[PDB]
Amino acid sequence: YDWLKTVEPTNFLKIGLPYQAHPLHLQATTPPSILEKFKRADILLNEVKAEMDPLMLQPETEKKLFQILSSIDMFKGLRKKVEFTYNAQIVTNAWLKMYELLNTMNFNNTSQAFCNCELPGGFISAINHFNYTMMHYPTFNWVASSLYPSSEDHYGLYQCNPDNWLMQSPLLKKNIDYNNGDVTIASNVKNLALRATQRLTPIHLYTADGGINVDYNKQEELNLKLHFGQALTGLLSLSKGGNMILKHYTLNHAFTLSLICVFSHFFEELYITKPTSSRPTNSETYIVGKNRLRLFTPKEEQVLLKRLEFFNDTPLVDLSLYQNLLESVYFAVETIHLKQQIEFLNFGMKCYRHFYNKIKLLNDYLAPKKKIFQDRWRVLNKLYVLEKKHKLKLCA
Amino acid sequence: YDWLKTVEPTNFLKIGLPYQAHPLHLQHQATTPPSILEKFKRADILLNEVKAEMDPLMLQPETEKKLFQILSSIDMFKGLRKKVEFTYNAQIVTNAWLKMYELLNTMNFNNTSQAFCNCELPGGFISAINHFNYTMMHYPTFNWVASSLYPEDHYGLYQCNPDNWLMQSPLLKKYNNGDVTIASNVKNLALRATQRLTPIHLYTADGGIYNKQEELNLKLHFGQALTGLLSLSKGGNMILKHYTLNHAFTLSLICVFSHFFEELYITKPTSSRPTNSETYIVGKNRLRLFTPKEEQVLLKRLEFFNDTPLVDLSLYQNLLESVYFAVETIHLKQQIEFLNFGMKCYRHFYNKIKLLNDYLAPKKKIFQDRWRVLNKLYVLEKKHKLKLCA
Ligand SMILES: Nc1ncnc2c1ncn2[C@@H]1O[C@H](CSCC[C@H](N)C(=O)O)[C@@H](O)[C@H]1O
Repeated sequence: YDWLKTVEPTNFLKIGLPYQAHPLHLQATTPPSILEKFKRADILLNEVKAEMDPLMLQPETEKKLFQILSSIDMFKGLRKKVEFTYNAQIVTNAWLKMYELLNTMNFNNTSQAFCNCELPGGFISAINHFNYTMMHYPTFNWVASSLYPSSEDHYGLYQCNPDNWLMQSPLLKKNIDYNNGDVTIASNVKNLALRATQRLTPIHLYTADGGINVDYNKQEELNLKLHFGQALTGLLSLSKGGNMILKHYTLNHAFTLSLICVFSHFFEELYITKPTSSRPTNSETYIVGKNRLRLFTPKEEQVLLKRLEFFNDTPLVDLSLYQNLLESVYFAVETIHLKQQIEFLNFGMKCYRHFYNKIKLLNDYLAPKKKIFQDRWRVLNKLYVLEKKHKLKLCA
Repeated sequence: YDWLKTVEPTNFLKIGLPYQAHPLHLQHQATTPPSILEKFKRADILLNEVKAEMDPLMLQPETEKKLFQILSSIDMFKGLRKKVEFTYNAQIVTNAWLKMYELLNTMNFNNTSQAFCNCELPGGFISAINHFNYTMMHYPTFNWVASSLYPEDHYGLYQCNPDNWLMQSPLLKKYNNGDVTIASNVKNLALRATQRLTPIHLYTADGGIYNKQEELNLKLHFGQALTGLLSLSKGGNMILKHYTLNHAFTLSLICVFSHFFEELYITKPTSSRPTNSETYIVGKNRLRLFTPKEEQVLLKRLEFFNDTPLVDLSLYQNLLESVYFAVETIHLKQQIEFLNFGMKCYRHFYNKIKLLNDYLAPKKKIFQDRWRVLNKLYVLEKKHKLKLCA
């Protein structure tokens, strides 16, 4: 009915965080009152997220819920087009997300990528595709890692490029320095960053796209350690003047807020971002630091690695020293999560309610709206055919 | 905090349903549901979405406690029970008392004097009716029979009136334990009611065992319904407690009701908590009794119970529309707004409970003074008190 066509196209949400003049002290203390706003956001957003619980109780309705949520992905058809028409590889939704990030973030240099938690490899491939067709980089050097458990590389990007991947297979289990890619493990983060700086100087682009897979309303808290080792891997490897793209989620926990406060001292610009192709129904955010200003001191490295090693929830910094910054993160929360995500979660519920058994009919009603959003994406993020000689080597 | 200072009393919600002239045909065969059942499915999905919004607070008992404090803070009638109890010598002033009393004061029953109150313990419904009959109706004597799944009898109303109660203690397993999900007990209860009390002008049923609350209760509410319908005399009235009214069985049962009463309502008394889905189906002026077959078909329906509609729902479009409007008014609009309101109170006051109570106390008194003005109360004389053993 009406609601289905009035859908507004979404914007690349990009919220700058103000630069923090004072030096960094990793020390928590009496939290600033703004933390209360964030907890209200988290309660509210979990409330709206909790609305899909009844649907989760039976695998029948769960399946139909995710069909509906896939039906309101406004960009899925764009992936097939971009592959077929422009020779893009590994055109997952992450490819779209990375390519959109690279166009609108205007990075100074993306010619040397370390992509962490990358397993399929959309980010690498988008970076590759961007660097050749848009940045006209003579060559592209990259390294990647992903969690290789001793228990996936859907496109063969890992196995067809063993030199470019920094974790080790389960055949190297029992090695004293076995690095399975798990960035929740402090020694793996040291080793990964050491290994990257070795195959790659300088590293201009760090990306980290990891997420625990589980319950939906503890998602940020369940990922704090992963996302903290993601960040640490990047801050140990990224060169000065380098750039960082980290996948996050809701940003309401003090720890997350404190880690952003940490990020605030290392980059000249720092954005919380939500590409349009980042599914507005989820809480996923990408934290983007442009122009790394300086590297860790040996003390900062020690402390943060010790935190990752013996992890806990507590703020990394005194959060009341960053009132300005939390106000802008809160704006980002309000824009990305309390406004956009809640509306698109509500819209998704309304789609489930009215179409849970009429999936075909829902995709028929949205198809023109989908094309409008993919058209506008194609206008904003110019695409160019990638030359065979600059494809990635794929084994699948 | 304007959204606290413009809070206004709720209104008695009352949605008339159309009586069906067409002859009742109890269904033998499953049938293709009418498309309006989909809109009831959507109301159920939505109402469960908003209910689900409290799940995250449910997981950790620390925030669970705060949530129930918050829902207590927003219960606008919280102190009314005790005010009613002292001021007017009212008995068993549970919330069921207020609800039945409000029901009696709004629905303008032709007669409330020969009561069968089923699934009734501790006895607020009987008490409200006793209170209303003696202070408001002035019947010479009020005769009533009651039943309830054998105890809990928190006021000794059952212990002290063995003549009036139609279920039996476990020492009589020989037997009717007052479980209205058992067809034989339902028929038996009705017989017992019609023998101990002739005639029966008022039947009430207050039984209830969250996504499936309605569905978990279908059998119970069917038995409730059958017990009344098998014993409610002609011209008599019925008050049935329900919940969400979205399952096709429920709707089909309302359909059955529509053949037997001159008027038929879905109601949400203000003293029924606006945050829960509780409804009261009210039939006024029973026009006819079951035929023998209708009794056999319906009781057999309860004996080997399933979901399937009692009637062809597609022959009740009009009624079904009026029910939807009831669901729209009570559940999708009122109840969802009040749950939302509770969640908004939780977020802003989960740590400021005393403050929220301060904000709402003046409103709580205006709401309660309003209920007292709308449902006038008079002191109940001692010689008309029910006899209580506790
Ligand atoms: N603790 C951990 N350390 C490192 N990688 C992890 C991890 N837990 C999960 N991962 C990996 O992180 C990845 C996140 S999904 C990566 C998506 C990628 N941008 C794309 O091409 O689509 C998964 O492959 C998962 O196996």
